[PDB]
Amino acid sequence: QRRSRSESTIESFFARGACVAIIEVDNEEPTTRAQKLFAMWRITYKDTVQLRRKLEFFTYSRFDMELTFVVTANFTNTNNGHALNQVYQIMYIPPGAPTPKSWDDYTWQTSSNPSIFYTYGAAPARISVPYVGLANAYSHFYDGFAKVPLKTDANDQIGDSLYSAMTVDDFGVLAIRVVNDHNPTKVTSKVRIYMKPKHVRVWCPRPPRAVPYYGPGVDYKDNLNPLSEKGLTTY
Amino acid sequence: QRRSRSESTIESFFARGACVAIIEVDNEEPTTRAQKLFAMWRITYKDTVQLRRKLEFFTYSRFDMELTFVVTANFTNTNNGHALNQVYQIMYIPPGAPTPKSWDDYTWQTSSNPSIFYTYGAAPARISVPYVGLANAYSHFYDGFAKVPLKTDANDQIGDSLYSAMTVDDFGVLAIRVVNDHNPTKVTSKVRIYMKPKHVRVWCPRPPRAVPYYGPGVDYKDNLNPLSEKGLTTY
Amino acid sequence: TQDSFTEGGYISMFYQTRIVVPLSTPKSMSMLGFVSACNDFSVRLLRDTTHISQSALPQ
Amino acid sequence: INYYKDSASNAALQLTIGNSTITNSVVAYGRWPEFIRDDEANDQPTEPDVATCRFYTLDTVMWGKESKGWWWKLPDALRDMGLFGQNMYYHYLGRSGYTVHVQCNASKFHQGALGVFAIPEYCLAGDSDKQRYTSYANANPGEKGGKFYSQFNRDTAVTSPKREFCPVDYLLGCGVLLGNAFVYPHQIINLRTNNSATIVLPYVNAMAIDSMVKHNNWGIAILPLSPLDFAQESSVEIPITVTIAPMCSEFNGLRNVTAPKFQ
Amino acid sequence: INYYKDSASNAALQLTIGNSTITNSVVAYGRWPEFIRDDEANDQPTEPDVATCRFYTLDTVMWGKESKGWWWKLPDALRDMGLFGQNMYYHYLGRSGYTVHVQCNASKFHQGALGVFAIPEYCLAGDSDKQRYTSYANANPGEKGGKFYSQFNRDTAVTSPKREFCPVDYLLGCGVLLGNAFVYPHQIINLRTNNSATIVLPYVNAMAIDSMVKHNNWGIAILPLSPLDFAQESSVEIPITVTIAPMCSEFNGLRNVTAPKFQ
Amino acid sequence: TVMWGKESKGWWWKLPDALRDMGLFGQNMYYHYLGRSGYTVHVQCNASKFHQGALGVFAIPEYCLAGD
Amino acid sequence: SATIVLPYVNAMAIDSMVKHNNWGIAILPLSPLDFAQESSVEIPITVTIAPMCSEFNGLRNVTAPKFQ
Ligand SMILES: CCO/N=C/c1ccc(OCC[C@@H](C)CCN2CCN(c3ccncc3)C2=O)cc1
Ligand SMILES: CCO/N=C/c1ccc(OCC[C@@H](C)CCN2CCN(c3ccncc3)C2=O)cc1
Ligand SMILES: N[C@@H](CCC(=O)N[C@@H](CS)C(=O)NCC(=O)O)C(=O)O
Repeated sequence: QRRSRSESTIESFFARGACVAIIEVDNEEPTTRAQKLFAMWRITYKDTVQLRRKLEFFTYSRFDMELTFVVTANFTNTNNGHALNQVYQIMYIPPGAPTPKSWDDYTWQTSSNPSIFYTYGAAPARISVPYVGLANAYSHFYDGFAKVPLKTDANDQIGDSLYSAMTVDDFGVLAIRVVNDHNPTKVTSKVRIYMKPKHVRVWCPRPPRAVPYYGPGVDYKDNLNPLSEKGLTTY
Repeated sequence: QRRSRSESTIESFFARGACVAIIEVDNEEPTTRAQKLFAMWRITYKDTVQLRRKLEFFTYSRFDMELTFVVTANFTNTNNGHALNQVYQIMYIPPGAPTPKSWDDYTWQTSSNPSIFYTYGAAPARISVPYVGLANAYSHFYDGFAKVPLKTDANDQIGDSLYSAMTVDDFGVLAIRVVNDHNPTKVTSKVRIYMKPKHVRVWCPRPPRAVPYYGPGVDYKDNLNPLSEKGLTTY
Repeated sequence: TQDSFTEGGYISMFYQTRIVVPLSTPKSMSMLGFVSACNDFSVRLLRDTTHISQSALPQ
Repeated sequence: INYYKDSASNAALQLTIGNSTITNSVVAYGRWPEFIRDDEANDQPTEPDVATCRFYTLDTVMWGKESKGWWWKLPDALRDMGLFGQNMYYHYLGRSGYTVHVQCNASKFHQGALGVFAIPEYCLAGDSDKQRYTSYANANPGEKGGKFYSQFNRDTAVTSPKREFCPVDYLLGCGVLLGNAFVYPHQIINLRTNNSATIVLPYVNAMAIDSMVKHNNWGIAILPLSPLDFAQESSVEIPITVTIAPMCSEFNGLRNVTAPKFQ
Repeated sequence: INYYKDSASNAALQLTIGNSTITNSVVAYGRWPEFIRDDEANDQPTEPDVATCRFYTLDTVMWGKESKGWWWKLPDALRDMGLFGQNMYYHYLGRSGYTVHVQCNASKFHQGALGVFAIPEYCLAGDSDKQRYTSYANANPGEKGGKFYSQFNRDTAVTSPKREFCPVDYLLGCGVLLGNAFVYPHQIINLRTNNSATIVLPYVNAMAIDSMVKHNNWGIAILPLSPLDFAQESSVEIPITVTIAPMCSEFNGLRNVTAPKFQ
Repeated sequence: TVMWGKESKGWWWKLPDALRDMGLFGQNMYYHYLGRSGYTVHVQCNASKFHQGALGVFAIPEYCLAGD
Repeated sequence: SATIVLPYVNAMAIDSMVKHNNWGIAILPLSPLDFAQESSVEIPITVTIAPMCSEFNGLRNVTAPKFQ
């Protein structure tokens, strides 16, 4: 036979689970000072760089998503007894929905918002999501603004907006809490989120990133000397 | 193609599990004073507000139900040893059936009443129930009384009844206990109940609630200024 | 939700000629407004509302 | 494939009625009143044809600048109207539809607007901290009806509580904004265009037939959407009249007469 | 066998245009500009035929030994070109393709090479520690365009930051090596072979039609791949000219005129 | 809008002169050497039943006026 | 209210719009305005115009007439 290009397809190139978020949640006795009883994470893939760099090969994309959650817990001390198995609640809050202000407020009723209840020690949680883009395709790069200043504006701040930003709040957030009450001993936990694109279509290929990322945009600050030395007539 | 209304259907609108009850049960050495060894909860959806508000969009409804139970346990102290995995018993008591007076009385034999035995650390429990309404549809709103006073009544209390109430005891109760004997260390636990309507039909739409609920009825006490200020000729 | 990237537009009203009344007639009047959706209206992505809240569970 | 046996386990002009005549109409939910069908019942019903299906006129009310609204309950308002009330009190079970006609006439120099709403299972709020403590007598005023208020006046009596409703105009007396009340069957009387309103209400309930004494099936609410005015006069008052005609009425469960204690 | 209902759960020469004439071409992605089809829309569009689809010539620039490059944004560069700009500012939604012609003439004793690149969604980097802080005015220079630099000059102002781009020639102003810029649609002008370049750009965007004021669809970058030289002269300068013709332009959403504040 | 009273004597306008600064019509008028168009004219004036009066509206081709 | 529809009238099929006006509109009070027995009466009059079937030719730089 002859060599094939089965593994160079777009689907195969993105058929891997890539970490996109590490989130910390703690269980302990509530106190006046700041605590990590519940956490909120803004959904995106730009926190990490590997999946971001792989996706930025193209200007436009359209795909469904698969999310997997891995939870790891540990103690902090030894003289405050032990704890029983904990249950974690993960809730998806789309834009416009109320956001929690405490680990036990009414917002956790999740009457309409989807939620996942995970029991520690079981298999990592998993879900799937379809394409939820307002337009016909996701826009990795956007060359424009959300507002245009006008001569008749009273002040310059009316039309001021960040460059290369479509919407301030996009795709909602994920809120993670520990449903169990506090044991006499504090327990810390980390949730790792892994993302896998599926049914992927792409448009307008672009050259890959060559210098370290700096912010959500295309800005560069340091390490602008990627290539190394080599002789002109040296093999 | 053209935009569809798949997600605006009645079934989709109610295709979510909503919390309706948080119940506390404790395991410890029995004593003369009051304790929480076993608990009884009266079945209803008016304890919470999100599902209540969603359902009150219509005057009449007819649906089956799906119930899910999530259990979370914890310790209270550290110097009284530990405990082994516990088993929880949940029993449905319809109207007219005997009710328990202790955590270990004969009523728990559940010869005819259905019961669920749940082992801690397993998947959340789940069951389904059909439409069990005496009439042809559930009545969210009832404008009437259960008794009518008469001129020939000896006293005024014979015909006195609460307004907008059909039956005092409706749909029975749920009794939750810990089957295990008491360990030297107290263990607390909370059971959260989530309800999902299925095969839903509705009649007579009504405007939604605009002020905070106050009691099982339509009474309002405080926070009667919902709308905010805005200029007449201000965009 | 409020967002400049999905702004819809503006609605305004003005007088064309004016209100004219005869004698022995009220010079002030009231107007009412209504809104509705057409048959080509669709929604997506069910989510919870911010118009209802709760502070304490029934005891 | 479904495994369990139970389905629940499965994964998801002149109008003349009887001897009465009145000289466009609105049909609630597009359903005309009709009698019970043979495929739904629970004895021989009693079905008066003309002795009860006719127009009865209630007491006239007065609309001025400070009026806030009025409300009535059906079939409560007709409990003392000819043989209809006698049949209502002589039978355990009753059923009926209604035709409601609201009359209010003015001149071309007047201005105003009335909104009439028919509400199924119209439940009103109380006037005390206690919940669902309203009395039967206060909840069934009769043909006189009740009135709305612009503010919530909590009852301060502790010895002899009034046990009465305290409806609020802008909350429709039930905690919902008035602007959405148009979701219910409704009519608008604008003095510059028309002078009357008509509505037809079929029988609506979770049961085919139910008692008429302890349960009211319909509520009628009339509110001034725009204040009344006339030329430049300080005070203006005009009459408003209501007429109601039962339609397709059935009764069952004959026995001795019921005598409720109204105060 | 698929169990879940949702699919997501499933496991994976002379060219004449209008009244203008210019005397091989490159078509981007092998797609000619075209109008919107009936199977994709969101009112009656306005589609000028000859009043806007014609060649407009920008300001000439000068290329010397120390020149590093130039860049322009479309449709920004044509905001003040005849009726095209008026239609752009009088409508909420716009769409169009482009034809770009670059002219540069020299003698047989000159030498050099220019690379012209058309980039969709061409985003440039800032000149400050703050991220995405560039201003609208600085990001839309107009027909004058901008220039590239050989080094990153961080802005030291703290009171009145400039809020301007700082493109780098060998990074293409976006953090990618220039050598790979040929992945985009491109042309090469070599003085020993040719003296002009032509490119045709269709409308590219995630939406069928979008606003032209707050979003730029295309970017044009011209860079000297080889330095300019002539005989043994110390200083050499030659002119470079750019002409752009809109093609198949549509507008929708007529209303009062927009007046952006450019400084 | 204009105002009509007891001492008003009349008003006149010229077309296409009156529309020289109306949206893109004026821009096309000033960007082209030759132009052509028809017109639809609508005159609005509302009063009560107790008012009285009469207005005459005339469309005149090649309407030339006298000097002073 | 009043409505009129005016077609294009001229000795030539197409002509310049800047130096030549094709139509004139004249509004005159045939009868004086009055109301009850009031001494002074004023009411508004409004005019709306819609171009129809407009053609342009001869594209070139923009004309800027000097109006005062
Ligand atoms: C019960 C909890 O389960 N709910 C989970 C869930 C997960 C993901 C959901 O969608 C989040 C958005 C994703 C489809 C990925 C969004 N992408 C695609 C394009 N994009 C992006 C980001 C920054 N710049 C350009 C594009 C993104 O970040 C919705 C719900
Ligand atoms: C072994 C334990 O499993 N048994 C569980 C079980 C669960 C639910 C059961 O039915 C309880 C009644 C439900 C069908 C919901 C009753 N609803 C519907 C109408 N409604 C209501 C409440 C207040 N005002 C109006 C209507 C309700 O509260 C019966 C047994
Ligand atoms: N923080 C309160 C209890 C909070 C509570 O019960 N909140 C209700 C509504 S106000 C709820 O929805 N809780 C969700 C949950 O935490 O499971 C307390 O213990 O004093």
